[PDB]
Amino acid sequence: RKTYTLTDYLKNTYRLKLYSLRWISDHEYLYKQENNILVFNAEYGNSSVFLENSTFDEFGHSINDYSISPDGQFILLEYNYVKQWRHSYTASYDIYDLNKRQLITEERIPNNTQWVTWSPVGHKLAYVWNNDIYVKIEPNLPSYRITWTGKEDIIYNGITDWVYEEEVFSAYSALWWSPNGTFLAYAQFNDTEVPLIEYSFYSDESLQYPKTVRVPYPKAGAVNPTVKFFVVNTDSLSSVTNATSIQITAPASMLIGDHYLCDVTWATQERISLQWLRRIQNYSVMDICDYDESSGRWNCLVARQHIEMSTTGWVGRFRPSEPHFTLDGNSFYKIISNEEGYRHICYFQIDKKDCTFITKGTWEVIGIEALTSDYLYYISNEYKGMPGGRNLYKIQLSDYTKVTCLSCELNPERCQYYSVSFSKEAKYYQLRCSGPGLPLYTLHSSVNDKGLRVLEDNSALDKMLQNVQMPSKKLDFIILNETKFWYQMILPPHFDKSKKYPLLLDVYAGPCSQKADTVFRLNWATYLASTENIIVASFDGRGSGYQGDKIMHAINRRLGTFEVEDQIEAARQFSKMGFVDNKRIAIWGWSYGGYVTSMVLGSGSGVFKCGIAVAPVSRWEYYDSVYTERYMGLPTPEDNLDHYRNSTVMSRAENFKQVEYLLIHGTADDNVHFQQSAQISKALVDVGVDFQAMWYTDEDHGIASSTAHQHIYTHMSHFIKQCFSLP
Amino acid sequence: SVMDICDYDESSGRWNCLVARQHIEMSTTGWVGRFRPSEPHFTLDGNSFYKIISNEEGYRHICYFQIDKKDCTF
Ligand SMILES: *[C@@H]1O[C@H](CO)[C@@H](O[C@@H]2O[C@H](CO)[C@@H](O)[C@H](O)[C@H]2NC(C)=O)[C@H](O)[C@H]1NC(C)=O
Ligand SMILES: Cc1ccc(-c2c(CN)c(CC(C)C)nc(C)c2C(=O)O)cc1
Ligand SMILES: *[C@@H]1O[C@H](CO)[C@@H](O)[C@H](O)[C@H]1NC(C)=O
Ligand SMILES: *[C@@H]1O[C@H](CO)[C@@H](O)[C@H](O)[C@H]1NC(C)=O
Repeated sequence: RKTYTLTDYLKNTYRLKLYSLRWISDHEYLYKQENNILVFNAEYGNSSVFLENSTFDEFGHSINDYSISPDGQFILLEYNYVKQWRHSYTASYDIYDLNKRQLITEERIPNNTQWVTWSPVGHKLAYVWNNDIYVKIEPNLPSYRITWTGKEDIIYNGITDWVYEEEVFSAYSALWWSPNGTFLAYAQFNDTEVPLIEYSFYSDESLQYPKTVRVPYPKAGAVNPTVKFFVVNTDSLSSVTNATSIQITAPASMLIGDHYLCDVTWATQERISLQWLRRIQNYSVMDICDYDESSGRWNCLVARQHIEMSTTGWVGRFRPSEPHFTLDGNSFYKIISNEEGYRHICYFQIDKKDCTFITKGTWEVIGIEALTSDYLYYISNEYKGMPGGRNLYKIQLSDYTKVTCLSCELNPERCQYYSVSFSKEAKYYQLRCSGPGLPLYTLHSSVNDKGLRVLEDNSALDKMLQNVQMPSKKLDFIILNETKFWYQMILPPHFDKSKKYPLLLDVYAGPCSQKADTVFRLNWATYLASTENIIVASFDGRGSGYQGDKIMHAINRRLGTFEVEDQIEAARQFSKMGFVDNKRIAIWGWSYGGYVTSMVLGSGSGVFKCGIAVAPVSRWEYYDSVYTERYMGLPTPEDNLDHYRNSTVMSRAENFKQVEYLLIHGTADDNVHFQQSAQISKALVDVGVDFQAMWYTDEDHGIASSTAHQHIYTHMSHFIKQCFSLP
Repeated sequence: SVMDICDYDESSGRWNCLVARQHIEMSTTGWVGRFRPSEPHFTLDGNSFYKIISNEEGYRHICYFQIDKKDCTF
């Protein structure tokens, strides 16, 4: 008799269980059962105790996170967490002798520390504090300071600046240990001439004057951060004579000006691989560098260089692909765009440049997951030719024709979207199944591909969802101009197609995106279908990923065109299916999806009655260089300025007189600046179109505060119900 | 005085003087060169060159430069 309500979504009434584990070796792992930490085994099957909350109760502070040294002699405790950007944050840390569970009382790690990490083996500690790198050889000994040039908002040693964090590395750290822990590679960033985005921060009502936050942030075209790459030998670290870091420079063809470090990957104890991307992101280079023992130097040979370029677009999905190296270091595999657009695994000889593809066909490999001397494990969307499915494939390195799907046939109906987590030498592996059924977590022996045991099956959640009228999920395709274009639909319970349902188009449509897949979700859409009897739909048009460069590069230098068109055509196609109410079709999206929603509302197509845009881009000149330029080029008279000017939502203001528009934006959005939306509202004011608006004081791009998250979704519900005349 | 050595970039069409290949000439007793710095004579493969410069005795002599090293040899 009951439905999945807005409160159910906001108060998490029906929770998805996870089996988040972390491998400590090749035989055992950890799990948070209760909130006491337990060790687990797969070998003989048994699983004993290891830690608890009352090991660190009289501690005082609540632990945000922990981390075991590879050797298992030490545990690092993370508390005083203060979030910064999407990945960056600051924190305070304590180390215990995990053997004795007593805190290392002296030579403690400093407060406000910006990143910390163990070496891959032993118990070496590397942390960054005040933008400088430090090393602690034994947790109780004094640190050795590596760099002395760290300066706030200017020089970043071992950590990323704003744009390398969001766009290049998707991480705060710019530190990379060598496999045995002798060398610490790191990057240094210089934002000296990079302009600041400035915005107000209001804080608690106690703050009498608002604070102005100033972040180095290169918008399209602006001066970018420069970069340097170093390696230092963490064994011969003296105490009387400052550490000397050896610099590895970028190849010549990069230094001609404006480039990025986009990959760092070790090969052996004495071999590291770097990838550089020109600022025009259609040309990338990989340099392989050997440590010269009778020198203390790093040499990168010109012959060893390989080149990834693209004549039809940029290189990569969002970046050049990472290389996985065979144990000797003389060979590596990396996913690249194959001869005819599809992304597949190529086999590389270190010395010569002619690689050779080990997979082919009209599907893409998503990621290379594991490497042994025997086989190679990877994930892809081949099974049943479904771009939005994921399965685990194993390929025989001696015979490339002999491939095996390890996850495909396991639970066909329930499970079409897998991810995997291997043990430290790949003798065991966990399978995450994220849908279409209820997520299922299962442990396997890779030695004989036999399934060991069910870790978590969500039978608790399964139990209560029978008391609830839940929405169904349709995944299918439509043929446009002789091409397969995929869509998904969240359909009300008891869906009957002799009725005319109101339809909300849920859009992102960004370059290389996918909103049509086999993943089970419980979200705002679940509530709209379940309670409000609304169909929620998404569609992957030209520009979306995982279906070949043809489709993805289709909007190169041409944001705001074919991905905007195709969303409109998606609606038409859905209405043409005969179970949609033509007078009640809405469109909504967040971030890039905000931009597209707005362009669609500005397009005058007359299909959409109303729409919601949340933190949208309004014109591409306002957004950060790394992301924007990759798709647009430079906004200069001799490159792509014309299109920059042709693709703003401001220019389309007049057309919003045909729709109901809700524009929402957080005032502390470091990513997509309130500016972008301020320019939208001003344009609409200046042509005289009424619209709803909502700012969120001090919320960033996530609008992720508990109370704000609740507030916005409640607000958007009201808007859609009312637009749809729902009672 | 600073000598730059600049290569042509095929793929862009622009020229690149690598800071690594720059060579500095200077004097702490007078001006540089006889009436100006000396002209370089490159080997056929242009990876090395010869040049008249003042040696540690004040005498001008033919120094042999590689394109990637700071120090030549006389
Ligand atoms: C970061 O880059 C800036 C240039 O953008 C460097 O600043 C220059 O440094 C030199 C040498 O000290 C000065 O003579 C120049 O006047 C500086 N120019 C500017 C614009 O500030 C700075 O040295 C770099 N820092 C590091 C550690 O790489
Ligand atoms: C205008 C705009 C704003 C943000 C993004 C975005 C990006 C890129 N900054 C990335 C980094 C990529 C590596 C996925 N992640 C996410 C989740 C988002 C997003 O919030 O959608 C893309 C466009
Ligand atoms: C961190 O800061 C607090 C408060 O000022 C102080 O009492 C504590 O000793 C500091 N801890 C470290 C690791 O220096
Ligand atoms: C190391 O170099 C720094 C900065 O260049 C200097 O201030 C300091 O004297 C040196 N440190 C030690 C411990 O010798």
